[PDB]
Amino acid sequence: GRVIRGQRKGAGSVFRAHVKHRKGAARLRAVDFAERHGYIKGIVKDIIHDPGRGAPLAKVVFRDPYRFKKRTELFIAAEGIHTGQFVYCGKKAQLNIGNVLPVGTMPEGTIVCCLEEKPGDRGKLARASGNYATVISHNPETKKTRVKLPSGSKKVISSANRAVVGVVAGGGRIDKPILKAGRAYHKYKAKRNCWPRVRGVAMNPVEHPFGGGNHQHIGKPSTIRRDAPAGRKVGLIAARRTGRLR
Amino acid sequence: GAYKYIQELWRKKQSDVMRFLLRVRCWQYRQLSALHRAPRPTRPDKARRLGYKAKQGYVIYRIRVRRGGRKRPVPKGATYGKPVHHGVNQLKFARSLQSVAEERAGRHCGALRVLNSYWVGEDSTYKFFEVILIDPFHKAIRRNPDTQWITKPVHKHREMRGLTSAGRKSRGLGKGHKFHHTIGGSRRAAWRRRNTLQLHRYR
Amino acid sequence: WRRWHRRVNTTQKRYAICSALAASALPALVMSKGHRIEEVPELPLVVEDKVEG
Amino acid sequence: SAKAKRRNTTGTGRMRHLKIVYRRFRHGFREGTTPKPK
Amino acid sequence: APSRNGMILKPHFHKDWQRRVATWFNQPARKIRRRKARQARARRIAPRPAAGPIRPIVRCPTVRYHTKVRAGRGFSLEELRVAGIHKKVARTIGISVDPRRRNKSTESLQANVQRLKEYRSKLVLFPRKPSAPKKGDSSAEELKLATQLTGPVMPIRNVFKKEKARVITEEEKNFKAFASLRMARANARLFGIRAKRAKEAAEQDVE
RNA sequence: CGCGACCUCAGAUCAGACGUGGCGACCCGCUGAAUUUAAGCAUAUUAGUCAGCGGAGGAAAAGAAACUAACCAGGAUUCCCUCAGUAACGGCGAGUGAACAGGGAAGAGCCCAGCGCCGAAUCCCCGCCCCGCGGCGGGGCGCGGGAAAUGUGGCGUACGGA
RNA sequence: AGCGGCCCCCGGCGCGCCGGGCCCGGGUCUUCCCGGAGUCGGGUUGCUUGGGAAUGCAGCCCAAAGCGGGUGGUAAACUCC
RNA sequence: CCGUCUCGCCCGCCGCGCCGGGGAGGUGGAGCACGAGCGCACGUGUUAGGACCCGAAAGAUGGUGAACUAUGCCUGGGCA
RNA sequence: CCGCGGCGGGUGUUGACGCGAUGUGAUUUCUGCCCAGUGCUCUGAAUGUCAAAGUGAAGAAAUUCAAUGAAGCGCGGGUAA
Ligand SMILES: [Mg+2]
Ligand SMILES: [Mg+2]
Ligand SMILES: [Mg+2]
Ligand SMILES: [Mg+2]
Ligand SMILES: [Mg+2]
Ligand SMILES: [Mg+2]
Ligand SMILES: [Mg+2]
Ligand SMILES: [Mg+2]
Ligand SMILES: [Mg+2]
Ligand SMILES: [Mg+2]
Ligand SMILES: [Mg+2]
Ligand SMILES: [Mg+2]
Ligand SMILES: [Mg+2]
Ligand SMILES: [Mg+2]
Ligand SMILES: [Mg+2]
Ligand SMILES: [Mg+2]
Ligand SMILES: [Mg+2]
Ligand SMILES: [Mg+2]
Ligand SMILES: [Mg+2]
Ligand SMILES: [Mg+2]
Ligand SMILES: [Mg+2]
Ligand SMILES: [Mg+2]
Ligand SMILES: [Mg+2]
Ligand SMILES: [Mg+2]
Ligand SMILES: [Mg+2]
Ligand SMILES: [Mg+2]
Ligand SMILES: [Mg+2]
Ligand SMILES: [Mg+2]
Ligand SMILES: [Mg+2]
Ligand SMILES: [Mg+2]
Ligand SMILES: [Mg+2]
Ligand SMILES: [Mg+2]
Ligand SMILES: [Mg+2]
Ligand SMILES: [Mg+2]
Ligand SMILES: [Mg+2]
Ligand SMILES: [Mg+2]
Ligand SMILES: [Mg+2]
Ligand SMILES: [Mg+2]
Repeated sequence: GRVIRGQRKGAGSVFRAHVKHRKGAARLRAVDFAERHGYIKGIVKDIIHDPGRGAPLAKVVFRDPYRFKKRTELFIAAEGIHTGQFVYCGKKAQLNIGNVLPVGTMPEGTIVCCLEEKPGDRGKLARASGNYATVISHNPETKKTRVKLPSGSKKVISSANRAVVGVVAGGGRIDKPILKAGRAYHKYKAKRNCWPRVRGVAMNPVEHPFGGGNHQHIGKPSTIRRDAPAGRKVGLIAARRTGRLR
Repeated sequence: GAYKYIQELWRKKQSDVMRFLLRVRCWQYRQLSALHRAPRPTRPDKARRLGYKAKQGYVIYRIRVRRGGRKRPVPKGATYGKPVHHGVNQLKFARSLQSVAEERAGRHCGALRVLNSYWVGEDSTYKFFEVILIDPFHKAIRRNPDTQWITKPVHKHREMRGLTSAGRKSRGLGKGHKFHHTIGGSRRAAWRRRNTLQLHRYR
Repeated sequence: WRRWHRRVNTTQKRYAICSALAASALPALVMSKGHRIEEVPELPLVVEDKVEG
Repeated sequence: SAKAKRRNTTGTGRMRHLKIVYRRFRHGFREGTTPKPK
Repeated sequence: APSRNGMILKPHFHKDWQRRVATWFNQPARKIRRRKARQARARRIAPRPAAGPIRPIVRCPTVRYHTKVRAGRGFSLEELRVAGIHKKVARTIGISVDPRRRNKSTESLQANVQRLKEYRSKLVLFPRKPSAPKKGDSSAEELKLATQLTGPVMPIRNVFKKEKARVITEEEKNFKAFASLRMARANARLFGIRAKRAKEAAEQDVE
């Protein structure tokens, strides 16, 4: 049997990501003594933007208190950021947009973004075009804090990480239908290579288990168990329901 | 004096003393590299019963070897052939891990000639050893009349041809009814003497 | 390894020697073999021991 | 391929040291001495 | 595809045998090599015995062969402690010594000590320095008559005693041989049961 | 915070030494299949074989018993004849298949650790001189320096030994 | 052809000294000392061999002993050699 | 003569017994009943080996190719 | 998802308006009834069947017999774009 394409995207040869023009990793600022006892001032220098992927970045320049030098950084821009806006950053930080302050101190029901799942890893959650997490509760003993994610799920995070305040700028992107075809083509000429999907019934039976036959039909049930071999795991992966609920 | 009963200490391996000294030394050894030189042998008892005189020339390394069998280096399954020769998981290697350790520490330092090896510690996934190496051309080894047999060019790489005591077990030889099939030189010429036709002149 | 050589028994090798010595004494089986023996005075020709000198 | 060796072996080229070792062997690799000076 | 009546047989040639075939065309040019390396060995040691030092008299095992006497490896250390010879001189005068032999009998110990006493009286021993002997050396007479001994020294020969023709006793007419061989077979098979039923009767007779 | 000492560990275009790659007829160590036979075929056989990989030598390996036999007992290894196409294994089908004894070629045997005794009784290198030095060695001298009591030499090893 | 001749070269081994090195052996009797340890062996899984209730090798866990230990071709105990 | 079944009687002895030995009558055996083999050479016949010569479709180990064509990339060029 | 292998590698300089796996085929218009079957999933001591190990008894022992017994199949609910 020939190797189906799902058993062929895990090589790393032609399905790599186009990382030439990407201006840099949208990290956060690290931890130190100042971000644990006070705050520190940023001087946003421009809003240089990568529509390499579709979310706007931010150039934030900090005064570094160890050597005589100016550390640059990058962030993800919240909604309503100027050009020239004193972004503060720390734990004693006052509460408005652009500032970044720990999770344990902000009150309940505050719309945040770019949370750190662990008390320091420089930003890993809710950073896409137009999403926001909400802080649900707190707990003074055991030092934890609940939060609801934009999926719908909930999760417990220790109340020592950090988060910017405000939603991600770039919302409303899922509208304006791509009525053209090659305008999705110039979208996936960027990041990576998977766009012209060929359905499985059209294929021959040597590269897809569903295919083959005279009539375009499946024969086998599309729903498959998870404890399955690689290359059979092609259909609906696991089911709790399969239908018409709206 | 002591060497008679350091010997009898180093077979209290279940006791609380040696369960401490190994629950320490295996950790110390685990943060080091895979093949490094120690200046003196951890066991002098066992070291002297193999030929380690404490003079100039003799060197002692210390190497780690990972553990387990050997599964066959094929793609996914796909061992083409009859269904006897499908087996990939549960195969077992013929030579021991002790003469793996000897020839890993016998090829990396090619200017030396291996004498023997011994045991030190064990983890879940690691077996440690010690080795003894000899300078062939140093004047102290050279002018000894007893042990200038090494410098002869015959005894190059004793460990690749299988001559150490760790490979002598793998060859399968001795005397008796238990060792029929290595009469002659080895296992091969015990095959060659048999599966040939001696065609005489007159017959 | 074609079988080159042969072996013959012992007591046939000695019977052929006795049957080749018994016919170097007749003056007919020597003339008919081809030699020139018209004049030799005695067929088992025995000469003195000073020829080894 | 026992044919691709004999395209590239020892008996092919010059042997610019082996042919004067095959000559020096038969006198036990003498050095130093000379024929008698006359 | 066998025909009417021939024997069944299994030839062992299904393997590739033409690759490993040992010819023997060497043979009449190796009996000459061994003949030269044996005669140039026989002229290196000019008055010594050519056939190795003398070798002991030993029976043979395995009831098929237990009525012969053949050569051995070397003398033991009882056959040298009794004969009064030190065990590392005997290596230097041509006496084979192996330390791995027992002596469970006596009648071969004696005939070995006697054979040593023969060889010690045949042995011509040269002086170290041909100007000065020892107490036990030999005279300048025998040196001129010293020569080699080709062949195995004091060859081991199987001798048999003889007996003449006796007159038959009146007794041996009444000796039944076969009902004694089949009594010793029955008595040699019933040694455990006969000695066990008597024990069971000694456990039963306490009542 | 000092001068100090053993330990563990690095750097050098430090002094003097070494190994690395080739040939691959014979050799030792691993790895190792399928055609083919069975009138099919999957255990078997083809085979511990070709290919593949790493090491040597003028020869390599083996080797002085944790041995064979139940005899009135032999007595290191290798090599030829023999046992033998035999005891045995095996869809008990096709087929694979040893050794001991006996006669012969060759003949050779040994040392350390431990146990203990002799005042480290031990080596290697640097220095000066004399002899010889196209295989770098011997004797004399070095208040000249280094390694070894985590054990250097002598006697001594299962045939008993001191 | 021939124990025929001549001219060179390197050795094998025999003898004189001149040098240094090493002072060691038997037998008979009294008193002392004497041996190799994650290995033997046991269970198990896998390849193997003519080796068949498992010849060898290798892997995992368990793990010894001094009138003791292994072998003594059918597994198992008690025995004697 | 050996193997095996049926009927039933006497004898032996350092060991006295679940010891040992003997008879008549049918049945199974590649056996005796005054030898016929051993070693060599030649011939046919059946077989195992490449096996009267030529002939496949395939199967396995180990290696060489994206200078044509298939797709993603970098860098440049062209469309009255 | 790759891979003989490790703290290995791509997706990922990524984070649910995001990755990945499928069936239909513009818009307008509608998309019916059936969960018994084959699949899929969830409650499982609500339990019939269920290895090795570790446990008990009888034996001189090798052994033999009993209790207990994970997943999954069985039984019970959900699901037809
Ligand atoms: Mg088509
Ligand atoms: Mg398929
Ligand atoms: Mg249909
Ligand atoms: Mg098969
Ligand atoms: Mg060995
Ligand atoms: Mg026919
Ligand atoms: Mg240098
Ligand atoms: Mg195999
Ligand atoms: Mg077939
Ligand atoms: Mg056919
Ligand atoms: Mg077929
Ligand atoms: Mg075979
Ligand atoms: Mg096989
Ligand atoms: Mg193999
Ligand atoms: Mg090969
Ligand atoms: Mg090489
Ligand atoms: Mg050479
Ligand atoms: Mg050798
Ligand atoms: Mg050897
Ligand atoms: Mg011995
Ligand atoms: Mg033997
Ligand atoms: Mg026969
Ligand atoms: Mg059958
Ligand atoms: Mg024999
Ligand atoms: Mg001889
Ligand atoms: Mg010594
Ligand atoms: Mg000592
Ligand atoms: Mg087999
Ligand atoms: Mg092993
Ligand atoms: Mg038995
Ligand atoms: Mg017994
Ligand atoms: Mg016929
Ligand atoms: Mg033919
Ligand atoms: Mg096939
Ligand atoms: Mg190109
Ligand atoms: Mg493309
Ligand atoms: Mg659909
Ligand atoms: Mg249904």
